[PDB]
Amino acid sequence: VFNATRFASVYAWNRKRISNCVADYSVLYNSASFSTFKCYGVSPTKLNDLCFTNVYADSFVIRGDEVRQIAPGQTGKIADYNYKLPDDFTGCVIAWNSNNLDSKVGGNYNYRYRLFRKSNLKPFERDISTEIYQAGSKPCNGVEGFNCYFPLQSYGFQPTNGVGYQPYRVVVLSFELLHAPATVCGPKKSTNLV
Amino acid sequence: STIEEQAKTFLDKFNHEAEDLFYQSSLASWNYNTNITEENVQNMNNAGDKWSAFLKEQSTLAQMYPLQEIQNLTVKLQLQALQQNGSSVLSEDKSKRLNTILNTMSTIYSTGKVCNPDNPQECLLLEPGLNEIMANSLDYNERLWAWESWRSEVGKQLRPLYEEYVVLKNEMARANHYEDYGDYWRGDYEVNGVDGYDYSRGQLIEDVEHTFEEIKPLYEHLHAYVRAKLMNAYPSYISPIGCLPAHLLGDMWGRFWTNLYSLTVPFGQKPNIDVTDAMVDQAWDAQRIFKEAEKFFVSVGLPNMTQGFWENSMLTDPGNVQKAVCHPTAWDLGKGDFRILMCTKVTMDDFLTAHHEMGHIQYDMAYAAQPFLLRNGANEGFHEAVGEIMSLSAATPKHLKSIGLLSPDFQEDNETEINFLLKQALTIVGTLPFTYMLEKWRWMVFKGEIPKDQWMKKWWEMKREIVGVVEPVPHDETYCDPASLFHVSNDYSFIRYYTRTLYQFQFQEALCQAAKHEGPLHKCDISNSTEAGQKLFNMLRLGKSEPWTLALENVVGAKNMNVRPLLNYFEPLFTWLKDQNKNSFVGWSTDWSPYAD
Repeated sequence: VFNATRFASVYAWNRKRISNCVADYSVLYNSASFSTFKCYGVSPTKLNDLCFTNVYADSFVIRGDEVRQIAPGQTGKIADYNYKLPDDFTGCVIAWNSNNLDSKVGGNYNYRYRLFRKSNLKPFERDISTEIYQAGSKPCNGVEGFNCYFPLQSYGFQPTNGVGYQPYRVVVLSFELLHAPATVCGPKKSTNLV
Repeated sequence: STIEEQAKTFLDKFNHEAEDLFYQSSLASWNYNTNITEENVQNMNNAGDKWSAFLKEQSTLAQMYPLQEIQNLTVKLQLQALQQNGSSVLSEDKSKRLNTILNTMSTIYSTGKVCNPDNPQECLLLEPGLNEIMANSLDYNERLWAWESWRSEVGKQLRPLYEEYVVLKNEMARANHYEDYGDYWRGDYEVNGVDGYDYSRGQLIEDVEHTFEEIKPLYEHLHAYVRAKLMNAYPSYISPIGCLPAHLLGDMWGRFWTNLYSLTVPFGQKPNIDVTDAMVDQAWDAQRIFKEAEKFFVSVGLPNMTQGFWENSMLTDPGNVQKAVCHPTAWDLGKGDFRILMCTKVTMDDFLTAHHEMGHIQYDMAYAAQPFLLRNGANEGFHEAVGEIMSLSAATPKHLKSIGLLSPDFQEDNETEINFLLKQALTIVGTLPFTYMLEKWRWMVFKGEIPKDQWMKKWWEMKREIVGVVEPVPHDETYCDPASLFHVSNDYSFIRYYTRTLYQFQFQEALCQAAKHEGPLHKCDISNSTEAGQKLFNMLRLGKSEPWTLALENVVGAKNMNVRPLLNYFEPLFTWLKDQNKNSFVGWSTDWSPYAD
């Protein structure tokens, strides 16, 4: 998910489940192959000492300025209408600038996102509908216009984009401590046999 | 639910689409100026035509949102840019005729030429030849021929073309609820719907009129000095009490006295500041000049430039096969991408010009976070005025001494200061009443108070009264002098120079106070004053989301143009010009002409 060949859109964010394995979390921290890395509640180097029930990786690409919206208690076009996190988000977020990989002359139109929605999303909710955002009482008849707007739009990921507009491969790591027994934990140290 | 969502959603839709479409035209223009080719100019025009068509179609929904009961200024300013029809109000025949007139006037002006009576085979074009005749050549005959024949060859032919330009434009303006195309230009500073910061269109005519008489005490003292100095060069044509001839001003249009410095040197035996040899001695290049220029912008406290800024910038002309436009131009390619085009050389002339272009980028990069329709300047003055204040501080010897270009042993006194200060007044003081003169004349032509037959008649009247200039040969009703100007023929507004000039000293005095500089402003230097850049960036970031008067109230202490900091900059100059006119006459006498007998 950190180095996937192709990523999903923001409003159509994909998810990958992690369980039944050993997960070394200190690798990415010491890799220095990222643009931003911040964990909520737990330090990134302490995660190897914790075991969890289920861990998901929500992958998508955004602009640089939109990275501030992915956090607990934020709001905006992406936080509200595309991908929302709960106020109790105790996960982690990794970002990596992919302008040399995902950017395209004319803009990568395959990565799109929602600008308007009739209602705000829930935590970890996904909506890939094409319903026209209706502002007035008149019907849109499936076409934008006066008080009607097509909510989905494409990104301008061009090579000449700045820090705030270039593409950034982002992955959100949500942890879950349920009543069920654990399924994934960090690696334990070892030494020679005396 | 409410109607406001239609405007918020429409502008957001436009701000998303127009942002990418405009940068395609802006980036296409970058490619042309970097490589002048038939393929680049074609895509440049196609991209501009593409974004132009998008602006017209988007005006449909923009007009369906009445702003009568709307208080949100952000929604009002953005829609008003699209609600205006502009040239689309008239039929295609009237609009096509306007472009045909402007295309013809630009060709007649650009391809204008004057040739000597004694050498019909040897003569020059408008550029670069005739510019040097008024600027460099000191011959009374060459300067007179270049002025008079230019008015007959180019001025007369542009008279009938300027009539259709004024008539067709007034129909376009009047359809958009204006009095005339003069009022259309004055609407750039228009403000409404904001208490304590509103601004009417007619206020600009009162401001330039009030500030003009405030400039007269300084201009009248310099005019007698320039007349007294030129009288010694041309005593058989210039009276000590009369007016200055129009062909001895220093250019083909009578706007700047910058070229008359050689004839008006205050102290021809004193030195001046020049770090051209200093830069060559220290092995400076075009890159180091821009890098060392960036050191000044961070020292004052403004943001730094990115890596792609310098790596993708132009510093010279890449060969003749791919010749680029060497003119200084600050570009905003978009998506956080900014660049500058300049063929920089190792000299003090390009040292200050680099700071001027970098000052422009500080303007655009500040309000880059605003919406696309509001990602522009509040008015014409704020755009170019902010660029001059940064280059003026760098020209101060205090900064050059700090960086290490000008040696610390360079002695400074009131004498050497007057040479630099008086030379500037030839550009500032010798141009301010001329812009007020020309725009007042044009504004009267658009309104229609001056008949078309009285253009040259009233133009000669305004010249003797306002500026105190007289033609070398009398002109009849068939001539039209201001029509031969670049800005007039190419449909531009020249009043921005008057507003930019006064706004330059307004912002300078505000930042000099931020730097705690005491005394006249010509010795001011904001280098290594972090608070100065912070005070500026608070004004640059506003863009055009707030009133331009509010930018002045919180920075320069006023709401309109003012002449107070003009005297502060030229404070010791007024005493100098007060002395030199003890053997001359302050002001001018309109009864004298060079062709008098």
